[PDB]
Amino acid sequence: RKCNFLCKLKEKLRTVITSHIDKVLRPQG
Repeated sequence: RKCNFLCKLKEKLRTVITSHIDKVLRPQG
């Protein structure tokens, strides 16, 4: 929660803040 998907919601691959929730498979990658 902060902005939107691919940011701090439905993540992608990064670290913690942008790797927070994710679809479920891979927040940090």
